[PDB]
Amino acid sequence: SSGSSYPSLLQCLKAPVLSDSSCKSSYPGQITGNMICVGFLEGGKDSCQGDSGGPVVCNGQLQGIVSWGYGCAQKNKPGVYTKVCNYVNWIQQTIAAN
Amino acid sequence: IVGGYTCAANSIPYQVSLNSGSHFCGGSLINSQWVVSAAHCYKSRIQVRLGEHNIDVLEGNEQFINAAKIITHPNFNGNTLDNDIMLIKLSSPATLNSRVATVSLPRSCAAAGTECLISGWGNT
Ligand SMILES: [Ca+2]
Repeated sequence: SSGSSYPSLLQCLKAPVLSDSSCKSSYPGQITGNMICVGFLEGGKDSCQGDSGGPVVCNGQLQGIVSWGYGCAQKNKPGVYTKVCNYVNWIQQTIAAN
Repeated sequence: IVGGYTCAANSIPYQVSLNSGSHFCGGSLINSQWVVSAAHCYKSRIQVRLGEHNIDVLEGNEQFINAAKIITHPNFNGNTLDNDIMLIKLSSPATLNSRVATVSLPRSCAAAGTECLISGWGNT
């Protein structure tokens, strides 16, 4: 159930992976190698609270997990996503042993 | 999702809703027993809702399966959200069909400028 503020219907957004230099300069001191920025530096389109954990899928492959940002859809504050291409071995080995 | 559009119903068949009374986070089905999500979505008990489009209305494609295991990345940092990843084991395997399906893990990292699809029931 969607409660007070979430939508009932699943929402979709097309967005590009951003360069690491754009990501680090958007969020100085806060970006690790396990994070990727996806979205628009001009703001307006972004993920938001309630989206965390959900997918960023590029060319049929899960590349991002909705993680955090400053606000939502803010200028120069694109979404920051967990970088899935760092974790295939963690995922496969954890699944294989559990 | 701010500034998006409504997905075609069940056109994102790997998308799940994490529910503890109400929707609070998303996830992605990567095999019939396992959902990958974010570690800061951790709760001690989680119901995974697959096959959803309208999370408030029973449509007939839903599968509601309680989590049997919830595993956060051991190096998750709750202050910086580094290693913000989590795996949820379903207590019984989801039935895979045209509306409930898995998404492939990446075979390499995506290049800057690659266009991707983001989805969820977050604030619009
Ligand atoms: Ca429903």
